[PDB]
Amino acid sequence: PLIVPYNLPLPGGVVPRMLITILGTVKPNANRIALDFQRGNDVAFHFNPRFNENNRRVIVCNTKLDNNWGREERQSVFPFESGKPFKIQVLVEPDHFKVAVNDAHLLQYNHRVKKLNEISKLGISGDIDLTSASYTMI
Amino acid sequence: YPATGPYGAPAGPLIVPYNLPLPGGVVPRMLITILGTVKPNANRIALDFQRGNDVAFHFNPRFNENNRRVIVCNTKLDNNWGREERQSVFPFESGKPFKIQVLVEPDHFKVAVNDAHLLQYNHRVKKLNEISKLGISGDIDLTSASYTMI
Amino acid sequence: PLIVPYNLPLPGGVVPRMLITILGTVKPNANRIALDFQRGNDVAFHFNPRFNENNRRVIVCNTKLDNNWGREERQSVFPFESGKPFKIQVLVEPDHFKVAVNDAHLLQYNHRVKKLNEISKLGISGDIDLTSASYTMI
Amino acid sequence: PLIVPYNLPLPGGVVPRMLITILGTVKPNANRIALDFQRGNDVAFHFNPRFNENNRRVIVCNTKLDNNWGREERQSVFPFESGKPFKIQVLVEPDHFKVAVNDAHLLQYNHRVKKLNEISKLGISGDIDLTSASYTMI
Ligand SMILES: OC[C@H]1O[C@@H](O[C@H]2[C@H](O)[C@@H](O)[C@H](O)O[C@@H]2CO)[C@H](O)[C@@H](O)[C@H]1O
Ligand SMILES: OC[C@H]1O[C@@H](O[C@H]2[C@H](O)[C@@H](O)[C@H](O)O[C@@H]2CO)[C@H](O)[C@@H](O)[C@H]1O
Ligand SMILES: OC[C@H]1O[C@@H](O[C@H]2[C@H](O)[C@@H](O)[C@H](O)O[C@@H]2CO)[C@H](O)[C@@H](O)[C@H]1O
Ligand SMILES: OC[C@H]1O[C@@H](O[C@H]2[C@H](O)[C@@H](O)[C@H](O)O[C@@H]2CO)[C@H](O)[C@@H](O)[C@H]1O
Repeated sequence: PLIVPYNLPLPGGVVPRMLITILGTVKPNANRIALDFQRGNDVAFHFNPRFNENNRRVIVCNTKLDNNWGREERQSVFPFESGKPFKIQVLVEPDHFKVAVNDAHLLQYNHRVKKLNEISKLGISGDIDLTSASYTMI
Repeated sequence: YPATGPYGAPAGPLIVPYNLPLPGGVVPRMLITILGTVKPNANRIALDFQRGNDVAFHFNPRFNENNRRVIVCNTKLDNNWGREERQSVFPFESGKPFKIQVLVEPDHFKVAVNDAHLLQYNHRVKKLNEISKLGISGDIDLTSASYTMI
Repeated sequence: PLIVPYNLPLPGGVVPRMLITILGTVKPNANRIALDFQRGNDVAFHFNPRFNENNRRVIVCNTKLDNNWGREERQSVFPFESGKPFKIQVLVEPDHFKVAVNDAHLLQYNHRVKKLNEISKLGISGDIDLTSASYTMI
Repeated sequence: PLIVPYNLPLPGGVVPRMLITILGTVKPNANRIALDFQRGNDVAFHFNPRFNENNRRVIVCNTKLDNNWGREERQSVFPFESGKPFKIQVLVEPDHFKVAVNDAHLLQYNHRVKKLNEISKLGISGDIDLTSASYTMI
């Protein structure tokens, strides 16, 4: 399959109506998953499901500017399950990313990095086996 | 030691940690003067210029960060510290008087220590008028703390 | 009166069966409150109700060793209301602190700083007017 | 060549007298390089040269425990150049990791993670073209 950590090129950027689809299986005893949309020295959009933060599951979203993480956005909705298949979809709008897991709307993160066109890679890491990493331009 | 009376809210003594009120906030050509003595065995000193829930300008002499002396400047937007600015020139010395001056300019804060210029810090918080207070903490005995326009 | 931020001295430390009681009033439009149990250059126990993190109220607890915050322990129970009087009680046990607000038990925080006898100072700050800070030894 | 980010498996963990060698070339217009010795959910040893942090080059070393970085150790000795090859070496000792660049000793980093045998993985990342990554005992 695809090896983790995995890089999905997005040369010529993210653009509105774009749909990133990530399919795979969560490992057993999973601790974490991360999607990292990168722009140059920054991480425009960090989607980080955490399977155990003091015995809560939480999704944390944020932006890294060079070495500094910004304001954390925390969500408790968490459809992943150890040892189970998943589908993560990221829809790009003008003002925000929208994220769905297992065909159901989960969250939105407003853009902090504005130059969408410069977002050139998606890092996919953590305790997953990856089956596919692809995107749709509608 | 708290001074009550008819001239305003109860006032804290000149003992660390201390808030120096800045009514009107800050404006260019403002000059803050701070006099005191560094305690023996100082670990740290800090100046914290505050606006609402942010620290617009944090000036933080550290006397041992892994056996180096370093001044760290930064900004805190409510719970988040941003890009650190580190400098190595460190005039302070344990058990020694000092004078810190902060001149406000439109582009930046200039900081001078013992009559000689030390560093510049560009404004990340732009609404200078909103900067309400100045925190002064750490391992210093404090002697005076005041502002005047120039 | 008591001026905020206030230092309550605990010379000779914190000791099992000790119960700290802080009375006061939350200011209008409060943003934050903080209790900081200090030890030399460390904060052995920071208890930090925040009135707005991304439109949630959360109590954040942690320990600061010199310049580093450790693992956050987050709790969403939050009895404080803007403009209303409060009571914070902190009971010291051999293995943890217990915290209760307005007579309702809130949480436990396990000691990370083990030398309880060196915890000299309790800092009380944020958007409050303070009426009394005292403790009982039982 | 090999593709960044990359995990060098360290089967049977690290153990004194292990010598890890990494060859590559710094990219033009570098910003960062990172070595991440991993144990479960932690980074035992992060070695992070930075080509421009407020117009200063610096190497930051640290340990990550779940989501928390501890105390930073900053060194200003920096032997890397944009476009230039390099040979990074890491010698494991009982008390610390010793690091050499282009066969000249650079720094030490005391162990914070003590169970060396659980350090299962070394992560290589940043603005480089990784040629090889291998180890051997000495
Ligand atoms: O300590 C290794 C770690 O540092 C993080 O950046 C730090 C930075 O060095 C410090 O100056 C700043 O104030 O705090 C940052 C957040 O911990 C990097 O983000 C991380 O990638 C590591 O390199
Ligand atoms: O953990 C106590 C500590 O939190 C700091 O803010 C954190 C914040 O909770 C976290 O979500 C963010 O990503 O990291 C921040 C920097 O550590 C507060 O700034 C500090 O005052 C304490 O309250
Ligand atoms: O940036 C000023 C701010 O620094 C915090 O400490 C930093 C420290 O300088 C850095 O090396 C480490 O990697 O991250 C720490 C936590 O953000 C202090 O805790 C805080 O008091 C301020 O001084
Ligand atoms: O926010 C994304 C960023 O979080 C870092 O972890 C935070 C942690 O969530 C917070 O509770 C604590 O106070 O500060 C940590 C350091 O910023 C992760 O380490 C990083 O990997 C990202 O996931």
